[PDB]
Amino acid sequence: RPTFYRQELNKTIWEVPERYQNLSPVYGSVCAAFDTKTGLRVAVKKLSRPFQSIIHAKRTYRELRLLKHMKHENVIGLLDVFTPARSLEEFNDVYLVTHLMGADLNNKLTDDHVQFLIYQILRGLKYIHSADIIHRDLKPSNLAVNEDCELKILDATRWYRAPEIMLNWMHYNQTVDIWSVGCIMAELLTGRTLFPGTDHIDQLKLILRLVGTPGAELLKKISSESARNYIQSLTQMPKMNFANVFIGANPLAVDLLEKMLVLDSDKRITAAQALAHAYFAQYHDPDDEPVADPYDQSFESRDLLIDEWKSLTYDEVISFVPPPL
Ligand SMILES: Cc1nn(-c2cccc(Cl)c2)c2c1NS(=O)(=O)c1ccccc1-2
Repeated sequence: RPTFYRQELNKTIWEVPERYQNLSPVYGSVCAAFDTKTGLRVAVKKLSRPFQSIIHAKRTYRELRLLKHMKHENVIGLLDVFTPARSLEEFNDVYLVTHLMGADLNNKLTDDHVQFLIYQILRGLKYIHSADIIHRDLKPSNLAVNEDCELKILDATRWYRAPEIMLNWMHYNQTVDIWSVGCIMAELLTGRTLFPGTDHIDQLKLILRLVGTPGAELLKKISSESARNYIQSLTQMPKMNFANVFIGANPLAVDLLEKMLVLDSDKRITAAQALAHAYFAQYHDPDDEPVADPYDQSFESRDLLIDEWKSLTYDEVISFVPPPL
């Protein structure tokens, strides 16, 4: 339907429609560009070798499904998806289009700013979690921020992982993301990484030091004996007073962190509960914190061939409906 034009860039090729102009660089690579149909600055990502293997093909499929489903102000939204190919037979390259944002949280703020940024992260997690989706990798690099201070969640790394991910607990839940948020918030109030471990052992040592080693009430819920010994085989440590670690920060912020950085995931506060915490007194509006439509994750359990994952992805591309301007 539209007209495409080839181009070299990032030591890579791009055949995009002609409505996207002025490509400029910025897993797969992202480019800045100008979208003529709406006159917004957009970001265009080209997946690298989307169907090189079964795991890749499934991930490409998973990423398109997730992006096609996200419709919320604090979560990355798909503006367009396209491929140059004319036929499923010819289909080997995938590009995704989103609102360009500029900086990351990666790039010391005031308590008012922190509130607004964490608030928006929780509003987006509430949404994402209502669909049974766990992000798993929230970090400053994955939080895009515009000049207006508006934020969207997008898709070391160990520094923000919940301890039940570090130990490969097979049955972790949604509140792994709340832990990440907890480390992020801390990093914004102190300008310092909360847990800058050097490896999966150092990392945990640092966590336990702040949160204290587990109580017998938590130890009784750990199914792995390796895990258990490894843990029980460590020098007991107590919970520190968060009011003395986060010295002079808002005592409401501190309260919120105590509730996010709990070791036991079963007692960690949720996104929806945190949004009603006092720390967000001035942003919190339960009439404007929506939840998502249900998300069919049934494919996560299937074992298909590359040619099958590739064709389901093609279908998803073809059946894309842009949002309204
Ligand atoms: C990590 C990242 N940055 N990143 C990105 C990089 C710079 C600006 C913006 Cl808005 C996003 C993206 C990504 N991945 S993504 O699935 O959220 C995505 C889809 C489409 C276009 C870019 C991204």
